[PDB]
Amino acid sequence: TKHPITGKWHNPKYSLRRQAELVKLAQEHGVEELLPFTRKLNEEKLRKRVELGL
Amino acid sequence: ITNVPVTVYSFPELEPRSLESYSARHLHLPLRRDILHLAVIYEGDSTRRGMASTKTRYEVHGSHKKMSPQKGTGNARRGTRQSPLMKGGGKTFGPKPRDFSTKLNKKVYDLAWRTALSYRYKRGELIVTEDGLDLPLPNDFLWLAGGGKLSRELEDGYVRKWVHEFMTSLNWGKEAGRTTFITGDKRPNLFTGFELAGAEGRALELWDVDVKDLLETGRIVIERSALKEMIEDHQSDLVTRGPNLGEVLVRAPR
Amino acid sequence: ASILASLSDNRGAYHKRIRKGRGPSSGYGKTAGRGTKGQKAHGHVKPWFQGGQTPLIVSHGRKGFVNQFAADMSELNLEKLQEWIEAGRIDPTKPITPKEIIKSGIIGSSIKDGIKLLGRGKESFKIPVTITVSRASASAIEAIEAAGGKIVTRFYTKESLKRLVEGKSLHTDKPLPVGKEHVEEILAQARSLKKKYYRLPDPTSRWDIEYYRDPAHRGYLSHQLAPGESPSLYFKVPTGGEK
RNA sequence: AUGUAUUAAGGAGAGUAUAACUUAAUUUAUGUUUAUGAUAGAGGUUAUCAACAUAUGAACUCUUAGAGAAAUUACUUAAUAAACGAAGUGAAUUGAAAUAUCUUAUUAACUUCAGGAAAAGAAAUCAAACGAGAUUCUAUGAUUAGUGUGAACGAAAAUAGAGCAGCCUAUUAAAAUAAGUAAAAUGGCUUUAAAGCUGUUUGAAUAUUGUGGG
RNA sequence: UAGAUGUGCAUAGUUAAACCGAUCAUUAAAAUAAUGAAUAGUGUCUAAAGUUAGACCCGAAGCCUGGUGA
RNA sequence: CAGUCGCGUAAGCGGGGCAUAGGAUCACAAGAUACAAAAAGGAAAGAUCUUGGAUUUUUGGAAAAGCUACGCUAGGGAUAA
Ligand SMILES: [K+]
Ligand SMILES: [K+]
Ligand SMILES: [K+]
Ligand SMILES: [K+]
Ligand SMILES: [K+]
Ligand SMILES: [Mg+2]
Ligand SMILES: [Mg+2]
Ligand SMILES: [Mg+2]
Ligand SMILES: [Mg+2]
Ligand SMILES: [Mg+2]
Ligand SMILES: [Mg+2]
Ligand SMILES: [Mg+2]
Ligand SMILES: [Mg+2]
Ligand SMILES: [Mg+2]
Ligand SMILES: [Mg+2]
Ligand SMILES: [Mg+2]
Ligand SMILES: [Mg+2]
Ligand SMILES: [Mg+2]
Ligand SMILES: [Mg+2]
Ligand SMILES: [Mg+2]
Ligand SMILES: [Mg+2]
Ligand SMILES: [Mg+2]
Ligand SMILES: [Mg+2]
Ligand SMILES: [Mg+2]
Ligand SMILES: [Mg+2]
Ligand SMILES: [Mg+2]
Repeated sequence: TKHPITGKWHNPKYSLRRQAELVKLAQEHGVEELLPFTRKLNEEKLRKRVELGL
Repeated sequence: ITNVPVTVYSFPELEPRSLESYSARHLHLPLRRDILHLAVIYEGDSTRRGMASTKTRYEVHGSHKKMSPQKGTGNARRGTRQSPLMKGGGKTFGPKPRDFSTKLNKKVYDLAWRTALSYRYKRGELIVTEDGLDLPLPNDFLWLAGGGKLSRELEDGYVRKWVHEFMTSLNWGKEAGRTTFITGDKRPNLFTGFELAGAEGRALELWDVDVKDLLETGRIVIERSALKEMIEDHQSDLVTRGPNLGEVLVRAPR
Repeated sequence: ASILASLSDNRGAYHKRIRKGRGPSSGYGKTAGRGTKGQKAHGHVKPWFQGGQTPLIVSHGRKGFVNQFAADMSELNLEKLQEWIEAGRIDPTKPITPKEIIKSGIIGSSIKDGIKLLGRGKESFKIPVTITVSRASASAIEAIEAAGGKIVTRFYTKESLKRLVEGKSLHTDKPLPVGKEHVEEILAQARSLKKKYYRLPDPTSRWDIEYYRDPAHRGYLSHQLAPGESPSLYFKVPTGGEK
């Protein structure tokens, strides 16, 4: 999220490691539909491969 | 015959009430002294503590200065004071804390368990009974002991007298070897009775039995459920692909 | 008398203990089998030492290299595959996959980098089966099809072969499709399973892709080729003619 | 010797009921249970013939105000060892059957700083086309990959066990997301040539709508 | 109850190595032309051993670091 | 034995010299081989075969001067006073 006043790209609140622990913890209780868009989402990982491939 | 019968008795009266059938590879194995030896000796290496320790010349206290000059004094040239040749020097190859336990194949350890269980079966020293294998202590004594009227000195003095005269009538006491009672769970009357009168036998829990404990007394008095769980946990060599394990031939006449 | 006082190991198991330095009559007395005042008596000689003469590995040198990238296949022959079916340890009616080849014991208790089907005993093999392995010899591919069976060579790794035995990955004889006309159907399947299954990897390197791209190995990527097309990703079949 | 639990500043001088400990050197009170305990008397020096639990009086001098030849002076309700930890500096014996690179060795030692522990820590991490998901401790992986003329030195992924915890609104108060920085040349360190540390001289870019590191 | 999990060795040989495979390697194309290599392992105990550790025991002169003493 | 060349009518001979007196590995360099390529496509650095430069002349392959009557230690006394 680029800051308006400072023009600096604030690092995401949850790091890519922690984003994978939320997607892995949410998928255990069937709550993966409530998390916002994440590259670690199991559906995003699969969709990106089928769409574009290697 | 492939299978061998096992008569189940009622413990107090020893009345044959049921008949079970086990395979010959469970209670009719040949007597292998070499395999029974490896197992009994494999259990002794595990119960050993092996904490003995000794100080070498590199651990004995003191300074590592040279005692006497290399030459000039006329006496034998000496180095440090912690050498084994000195009075308070260290033992070179002395004991040290290490592990004495050895290894024994699970299949060879199970064959040794069923060989010690068959050595008792063929000699008639394996007396299986029904469940609830506890000493039938008199009801009056149990009512007084639980109530608290009886002091400890009398509560113990009675258990010792009754267990001695109860085991002598059965020819199961010190005058005839001894007996070992193996039960699944801990029963107060039994385990407490053989804690005050130990000369008449002992009691053990299924998990507290070794191959050396089956061979250490005159007789083995085991429960039906205990035996079915004892031979079912030590048939690794057999169950590899079943055999008769508790097959009932004559049912208890309810 | 007592049993515990009458046990012992067979005499053939016990051997003499040689305690050196315990008298002349023992036979290992003063010198302790060391000789008389040499280097082997006072100290220790380096094992690699030859007295000064250069070793042959320094006079000739080490020959070759050790390939650290080669795959460690789990060799499987047809002579042994037929024995497991006659014994009832492998169901020939169902597809024989690495999960059922590793759990049966035919290849052993070690999961290596793959499974290759070889052609030992290919003359007495007449059981129609549907097997799937990582590789197969030329004599094992035609021996499986001569009896009326089907064989397919898929791409596996050491990690993917372990997930198949653990049930963390479902086996499939097809590669992952590519394109936007497959997302709706592939994503549909994932939700229905109601579990987190891992996907089997597809080849990425040139050699790996080419091996499973030709029909000679019955590769599962052979359907991507045209009859005149070659498996190699670089070379092409030249055209015969005068022009 | 190992394991478990608990605890986290140590010593000396002199004096004193010689089991009793501080010039008060055997203080004074509470509650409970007392032979079915706990684990119908004699006895205050002919003593402490009562254990548990909770309180309580007193507790000198030096180390340890300043000075000095510590336990003195002179004043005053002046007061904290060792081992363990991090960083800095950094050998030699030894092996290579000599010996320079190397090994011994990110060792011993010393120096500073800090706490009951410290350090480290929630990926500019590893993986390889599948994915894993902070740090620390133990074993395997591994006399392996690799390095080196050699002698020798020596990972990581992963697996198992001990513990498990995540966050910035950190349960104790911290960022308006990082510029002389990343990086380059050169001199060294570490090491496999990468990554990492560094003196000198120089010197970038701004997010997957593909900017930056590996 | 049910399913999974936890080092390893052997089951296939061959070459420097992969491909290959009861066949493989050299023969700059291949081919019985020649030559070599093919079939019970694994665990445990008792004993003797190789390797690395003080390494069967005792014994130097010396070298380095930190301190002490006029 | 395979490959393919010379000489000879032919048989056949030829893998230097009538015989006996010219050292490897490592590194480095020039050709071939198509083996492996540390995410992947290449490459670098490796691997096989052929070959070259050596008083590597201590020629099974260290880059190497002396003194000690002030000498030290461990030994032998291969005779050294
Ligand atoms: K010997
Ligand atoms: K001698
Ligand atoms: K040398
Ligand atoms: K190596
Ligand atoms: K670097
Ligand atoms: Mg010393
Ligand atoms: Mg001693
Ligand atoms: Mg033993
Ligand atoms: Mg012998
Ligand atoms: Mg002799
Ligand atoms: Mg000898
Ligand atoms: Mg000798
Ligand atoms: Mg030499
Ligand atoms: Mg002072
Ligand atoms: Mg003072
Ligand atoms: Mg390790
Ligand atoms: Mg940043
Ligand atoms: Mg830098
Ligand atoms: Mg880079
Ligand atoms: Mg960097
Ligand atoms: Mg092999
Ligand atoms: Mg590459
Ligand atoms: Mg790379
Ligand atoms: Mg020579
Ligand atoms: Mg010679
Ligand atoms: Mg002589």
